[PDB]
Amino acid sequence: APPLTLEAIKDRVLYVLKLYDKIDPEKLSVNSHFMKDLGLDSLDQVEIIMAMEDEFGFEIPDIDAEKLMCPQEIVDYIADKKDVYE
Amino acid sequence: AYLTHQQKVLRLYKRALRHLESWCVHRDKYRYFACLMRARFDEHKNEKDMVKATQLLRQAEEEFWYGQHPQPYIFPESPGGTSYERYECYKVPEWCLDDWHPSEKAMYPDYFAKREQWKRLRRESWEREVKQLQEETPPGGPRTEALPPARKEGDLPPLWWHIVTRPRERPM
Amino acid sequence: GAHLARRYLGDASKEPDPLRMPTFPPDYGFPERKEREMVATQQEMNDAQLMLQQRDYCAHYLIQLLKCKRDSFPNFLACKHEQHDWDYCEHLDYVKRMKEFERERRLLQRKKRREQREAEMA
Amino acid sequence: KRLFIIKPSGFY
Amino acid sequence: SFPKYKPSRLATLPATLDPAEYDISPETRKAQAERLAIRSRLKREYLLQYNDPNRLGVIEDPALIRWTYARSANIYPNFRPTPKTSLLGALFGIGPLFFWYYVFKTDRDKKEKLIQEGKLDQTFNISY
Amino acid sequence: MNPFASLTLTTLIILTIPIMMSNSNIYKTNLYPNYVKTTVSYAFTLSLVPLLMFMHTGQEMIISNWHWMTLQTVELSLSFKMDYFSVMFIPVALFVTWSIMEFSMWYMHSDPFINRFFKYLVLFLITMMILVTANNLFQLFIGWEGVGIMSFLLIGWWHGRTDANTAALQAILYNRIGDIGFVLSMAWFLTHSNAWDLQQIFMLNNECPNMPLIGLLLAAAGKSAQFGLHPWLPSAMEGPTPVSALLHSSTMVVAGVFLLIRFYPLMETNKLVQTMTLCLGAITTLFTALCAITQNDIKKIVAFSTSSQLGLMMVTIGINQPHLAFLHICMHAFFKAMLFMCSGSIIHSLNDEQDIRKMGGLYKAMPFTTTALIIGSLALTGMPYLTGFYSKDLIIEAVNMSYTNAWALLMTLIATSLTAAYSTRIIFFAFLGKPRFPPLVLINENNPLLINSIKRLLIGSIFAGFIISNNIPPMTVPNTTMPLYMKMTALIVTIMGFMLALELNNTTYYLKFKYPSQTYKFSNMLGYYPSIMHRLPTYHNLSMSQKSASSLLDLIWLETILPKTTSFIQMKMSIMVSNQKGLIKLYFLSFLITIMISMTLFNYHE
Amino acid sequence: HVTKDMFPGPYPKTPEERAAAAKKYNMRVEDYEPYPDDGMGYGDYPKLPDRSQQERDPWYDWDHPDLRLNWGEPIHWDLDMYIRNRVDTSPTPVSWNTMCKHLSGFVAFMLFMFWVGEIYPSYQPVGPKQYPYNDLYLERGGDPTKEPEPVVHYEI
Amino acid sequence: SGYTPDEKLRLQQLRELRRRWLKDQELSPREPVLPPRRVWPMEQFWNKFLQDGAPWKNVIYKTYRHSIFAVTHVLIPVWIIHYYLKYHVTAKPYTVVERKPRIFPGDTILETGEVIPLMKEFPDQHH
Amino acid sequence: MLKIIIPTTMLLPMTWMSKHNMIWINATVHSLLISLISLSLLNQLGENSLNFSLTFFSDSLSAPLLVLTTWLLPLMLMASQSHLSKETTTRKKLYITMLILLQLFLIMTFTATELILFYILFEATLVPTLIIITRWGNQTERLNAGLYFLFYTLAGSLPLLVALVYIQNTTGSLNFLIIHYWSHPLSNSWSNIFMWLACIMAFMVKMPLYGLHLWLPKAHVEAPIAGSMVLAAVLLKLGGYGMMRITTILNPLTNYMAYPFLMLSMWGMIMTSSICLRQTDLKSLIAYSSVSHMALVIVAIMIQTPWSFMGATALMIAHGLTSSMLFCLANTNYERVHSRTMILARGLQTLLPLMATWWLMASLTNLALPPSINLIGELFIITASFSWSNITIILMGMNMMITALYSLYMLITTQRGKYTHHINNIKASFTRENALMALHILPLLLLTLNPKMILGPLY
Repeated sequence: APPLTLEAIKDRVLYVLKLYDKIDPEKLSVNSHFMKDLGLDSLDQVEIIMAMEDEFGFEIPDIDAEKLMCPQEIVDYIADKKDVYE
Repeated sequence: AYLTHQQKVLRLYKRALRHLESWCVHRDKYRYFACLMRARFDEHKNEKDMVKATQLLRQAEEEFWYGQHPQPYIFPESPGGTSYERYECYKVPEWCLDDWHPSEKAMYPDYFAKREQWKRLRRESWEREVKQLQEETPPGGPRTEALPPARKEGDLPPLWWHIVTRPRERPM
Repeated sequence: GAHLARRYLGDASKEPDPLRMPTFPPDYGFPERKEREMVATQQEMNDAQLMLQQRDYCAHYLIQLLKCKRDSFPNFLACKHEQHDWDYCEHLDYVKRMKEFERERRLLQRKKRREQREAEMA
Repeated sequence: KRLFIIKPSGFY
Repeated sequence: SFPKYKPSRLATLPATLDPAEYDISPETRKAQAERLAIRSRLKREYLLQYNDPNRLGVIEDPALIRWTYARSANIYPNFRPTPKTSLLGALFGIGPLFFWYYVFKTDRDKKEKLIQEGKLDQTFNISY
Repeated sequence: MNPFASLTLTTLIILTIPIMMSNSNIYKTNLYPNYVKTTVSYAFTLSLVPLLMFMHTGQEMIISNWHWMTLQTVELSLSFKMDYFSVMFIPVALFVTWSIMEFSMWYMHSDPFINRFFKYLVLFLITMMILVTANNLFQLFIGWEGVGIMSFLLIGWWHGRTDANTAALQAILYNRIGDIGFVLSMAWFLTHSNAWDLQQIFMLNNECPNMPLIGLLLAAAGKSAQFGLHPWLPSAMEGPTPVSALLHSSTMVVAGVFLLIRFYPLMETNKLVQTMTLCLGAITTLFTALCAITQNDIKKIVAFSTSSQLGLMMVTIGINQPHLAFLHICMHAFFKAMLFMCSGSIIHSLNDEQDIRKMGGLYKAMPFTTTALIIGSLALTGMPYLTGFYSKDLIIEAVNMSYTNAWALLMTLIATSLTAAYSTRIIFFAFLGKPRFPPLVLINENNPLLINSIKRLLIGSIFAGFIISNNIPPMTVPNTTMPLYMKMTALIVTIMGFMLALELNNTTYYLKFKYPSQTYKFSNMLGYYPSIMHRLPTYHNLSMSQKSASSLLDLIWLETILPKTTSFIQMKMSIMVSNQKGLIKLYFLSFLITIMISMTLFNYHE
Repeated sequence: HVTKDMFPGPYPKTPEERAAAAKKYNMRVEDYEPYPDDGMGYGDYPKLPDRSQQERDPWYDWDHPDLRLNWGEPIHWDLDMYIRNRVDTSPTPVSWNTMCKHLSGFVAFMLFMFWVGEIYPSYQPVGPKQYPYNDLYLERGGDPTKEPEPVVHYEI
Repeated sequence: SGYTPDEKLRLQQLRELRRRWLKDQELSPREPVLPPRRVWPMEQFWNKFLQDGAPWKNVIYKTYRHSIFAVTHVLIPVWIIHYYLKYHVTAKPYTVVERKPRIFPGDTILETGEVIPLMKEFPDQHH
Repeated sequence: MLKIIIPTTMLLPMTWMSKHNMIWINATVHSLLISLISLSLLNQLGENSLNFSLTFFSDSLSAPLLVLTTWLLPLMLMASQSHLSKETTTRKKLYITMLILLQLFLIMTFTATELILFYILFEATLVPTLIIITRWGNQTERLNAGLYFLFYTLAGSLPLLVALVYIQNTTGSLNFLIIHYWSHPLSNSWSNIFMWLACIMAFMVKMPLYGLHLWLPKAHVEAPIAGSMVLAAVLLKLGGYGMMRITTILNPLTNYMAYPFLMLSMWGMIMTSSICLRQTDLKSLIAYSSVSHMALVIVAIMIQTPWSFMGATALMIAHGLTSSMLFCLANTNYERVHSRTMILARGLQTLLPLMATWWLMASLTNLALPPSINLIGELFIITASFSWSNITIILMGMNMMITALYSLYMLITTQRGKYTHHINNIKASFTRENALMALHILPLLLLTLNPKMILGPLY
């Protein structure tokens, strides 16, 4: 496995979140609160978190899945999951 | 504490769709079935009186319990995965470094130099953090495992060393 | 297959029993039935150290197979007519068993209904 | 790059 | 949702089909407040030594010494001559020895009865 | 006789030299994997020469040099019997290990103990060669346990891997169940036959081998993953992927089968014992293939297929096809392994993933492996003029052209169809379709060692069946006058299963909703056999060891039936002896009674 | 650091001593439930749920994640066969009775169809291989002294 | 609920400490510092041959490495096994026993010159 | 044998007036020298036992045990160095005196000529171990441990004394040579059964036998480590050496009354091995393992076949080297963790590489890999038992399978897995206990090369 650094992970999640047709590219932000900044529902939050599930490969605990709100802290969560520092 | 009503369905909805993609296999087939069950999940989004949603819980949780795949796709790092708990045979606790012959420590001089200050950093931090944690804890002990922050001046987060010095997930 | 049906789903006595037949004297029905003779003597099989199941009548060809083969070294694409005699010998020997199988078959077929004819005429 | 590998002191 | 899975001792009822999952009474959810509290401090004290740099060696695990001491010492002081215990003592006691006594005695008697007049296969056996 | 036997002795010692250098701590641990490559490849190179005279004159002999035990009438010495089976298996085994650990150098390189890793494959290799190059069962027993404990350590390569430890625990456990029959045969041969070496046992004419034959059958059953002794072989897949392309790939599993063909002089005698083999072999062919048919892995399915194959050759042993079985094993060892690292090459390239449901679209993106797996997938089914053709097709005819029970044949055709159906399935999920894999397209196989290791196994998996078949003289009477269809049936029964799977693969594309079919679950818990055997009898046996046994029998009754009762008896009445109040009147009163009853009553004066 | 009160006591009878063992064994009053008093000697040890370590949640911060245990918390008397490597009590998707019925059926049937197949031994419609020289009389191990009973067959 | 004012900077503080920790868990340029390799000048007298870069200069060394492999792992073995069995093992009775080759009636014996008489004409059933 | 006796007793003055720090060095070096001198005892004639003196004789049965004791003595000397550092010099010399006295009684026991002289030193070993177990133990229960070990052996010892002195008045002598040479058939009179019995339970109580074994788990798990090896490695085998001796006259009674002990044993090891699989203390497993391994020996002696006797001898010596290793292995872990709970310190391979090996073949010799002498003794028992009865095979074959089940279990539950992060005192493995394991294991493979020296006089 090549040294997948957070910069690649950070780009992939935001691109997929922009790719997510219900989080439009112009209304997607780095700190995108799905409930408030983006106004999605709980089920879409499941769809969002499990989209990066298959898109990144690793696993998100359920007790951490519902907590994880914003792409910035999505980035930080995967950052502490593997412990990336570059 | 207790799992809230909308929290329990989120957990059941989680692996139910993972069960769906285990069943559908194909991405497009999963996408078609995931959206169909999304509306099915949204069919009675309204619940009003909590007793109705409890009955709606029972049918829903019974659905996703039978909805499991016979051999669901467990990821390699998933609990019970192929790569799960695989490299634990390589991670070794950080205190073992102190149990090194001086030759090995000398032949890794910079690392032990920064390990020493990290060992020093553990000292004052542990001192400050324990006299930080005792009074941050209200009477009756800690009501929950959540642990108070470093909200004082020049202070490190209490109970940090083993979290910070965790064996890195890729020990190699 | 077909004979299996004629015995299991049919009459067992009609079909030959593989572990008991033949049940009639081979010379009976063939006055002066010539003996199936041997080509390779006992010492031929003995000196060649042939295995017992392949020490049948076809073993006379079989020793010829090995001897061209033991002398075809290096090559392995030679040695063609040798088996052509051997498998044909096994082809005809299997026919001989097959003919013996059908011989006993129609041996059982003929006498049973011949005895049935007696059962009918009494 | 190279990280740090941790092992028990095999000198003994 | 189908003909339901019947729980077993070696495969219990899951966290889904269990009635208490959807039968959450006010006191049942209330129960998951103080068991969490004692676990919180229990986790806390473990961290106050596990994360303690001053602490060295091994801390005592009270449950482990409770398990070993109850599995090794406190069985006889709690033991009773209860007729049930004597019953399982009897069938697992002299029972199996009498089981294998009869089996080996019968085997030996049946084996021996043909040696004295030459009815065994022993011709190629001159080692013992 | 100056070459051959001496050359074999040279081959089996040069493989030990890496271990001798390894334990001498003079070897360099860095190039030791490559140093291991040179040893195994050379050991294979000197393994070809012992074939040459066997093709030439067919000489066979037994080497027994250094006398170990005299044991009165039974002398013991290290002894290798080199016959047809042992002589040509060494190059087959040697070639396989050289290629698989050639692949493993590229694959198994992200681990600190790769030096210790490759050493373990070496420690397997001499143990396996001890087993095959054996002349008495004790040496084969040496290799038998050596490989078993070798699997224990290799399966548990990650000592932190909990599942691998359980699999290793099950690995030896089932293997020790097999040795119970080995011990049974061991005792019978030393008692009734009074021999251990292979030659004497066969020629002593033990025409009543009933109990030994069962003991031999039980030994092979445990080693060859028969039903009841199967699940460890799938369990061994938990370890590293090369380890799955190792001992349990096709090497160690066939050791018991090699024992079966070894004792073929006496194996044919009892038709009953001759029967139960092909029965259990037939059930393994159906059951293990059935599990692999509806399944969600790659190594597991081909592991189930291996057990199905492992059930195949000793079915032929059950119908008295010893040499043909051994030919099938070497052909089986060829392509079964060949697809193993090809699956491993996919696993390494696709980020250590095993489930089929994440494969797809790999045909064009995985070119060399795609051809390799495609050939090997139905090479297992063996199209005409191939390793599988001269073995599988002849096997199906041979059992059909023989005297077996009615169901014996039917499982064989079911085996051929069921094996092919998932043999097509794993291609469909892996290469055909669409890449159900993470967006980062890392998929690559440009490693030279990857290509070269498999490359030699293309030429092996395709050429070997033809060359070996003409290089080995026939052992049984050829099947010449044959009623046509039962030979062509073997070829056809392969294709509707391929055809049925083809539309079954197509039905995955179909958007029709699928129901949790009973068969789908049934094949996915491996017929629920590990779900209950690893659960119910183990729980009962372990639980009773504590409530009863340890406590009730030992710690509750034994110390109460002798020590505590006698201690209490002394405890209880020592009080009444010593609780004397001290009254003088009472003391001398006891004197008076003792004085009176001394005579008259007890009449000590009379 | 150790004393009798926190040592395992005798079998608890009075409710106060049930509470006494509750604080010692580190549960609540309602969470204490000793084994049956059948005389087996379990005594004050509580009958903890009949579960295995596999049932334990991996995500929880166990103090011993190697076996999924936590410090200080009570453990099960029969923990040893109920740990991850050994027997497991985790639920199975199939009903235990049904899957056991499936096993007890299939293995019973499997023997059954072969049993009737043994009663129906299939064979090719061919004669026997009557071997030469009295079906290899001497070669198979016949007595050299006495002459055989010639198994000599004519041709068909 | 994201996080809490407690959790937010708590995770931030431990992350930066863990971040700097992982920086310290790297390998500095002077790491590792190794001791001298005690080795006679003999192998360097032929391993600078391979570094010259010529097509001969490095393949022959690999062929030389194969050659030194043969002598010290294959060639000196074949001597001491051969010395072992043809003077010590064959010196004992029945230590090595070779099966009688399949002598052909029709072939000849090398030592005695006796050609074993062959059988008469085969059936010659040419298909 | 005074060429071994005289230097052995000369170890006492030398160890009692050496320097306050040289007691360990001096005792270790000259005890090893005694072992080298004792190695010359391996020489045996065809069947004549080496009759050095009137009161001392040896054969192919006594010498392998003799070398085992002498070779063992430095092993507890190095093992005890760890936990005997915190002691005064005078008490330390007292400890060495007990070990040397234990050795001296052992050599006289094996080399004894008549049974009564054998009996005196046989039992005399109870005293040095009683002090070792009780005085230098670790836990409160050791007081109950000593009484359990003492009375159990003594309860069976006294009947043998009455029978032995009864032999002298009837036969006229108790010398082993005369007894075997003047051997006479023993009648089945009801007195003769007890006559047979009184000469048996003395040997089988310390074997130990199923039922009469409870002192074994109550002593070996609880004695000091140095006393633990000598108890398991040799002291249990004292019954074996006696039983081959006493069986020379107690015939043909063994045909009948072997049964009540045979299946008592035959159900025994399977039962005991089941307990080993389900232990909670480390040393409890090996102790329960020792009786399980000792159980097949009981069948070997009692069945009275030459093959079983060879198997009895080989398993006897092999088990001693093994059981000493595992007890030493448990001591190494117990010292650092200050407990013996099995799952307390699971997963230590990542921190203990060489130990994990020392676990590996020590357990494998407990699994008895081929061709280790453990199987050579074990397999010979199987063939002898099978010749006696075919149905035997299932039982001990199942036992050595459940023997296999646990014998990896502590390997999984001590080395395999993940370390305990709160534990931080597992230091670098000291060469002392490390080299201790080397001296344990190499003689095992060395004897594997030439086992012909340890099958006893029946080889």
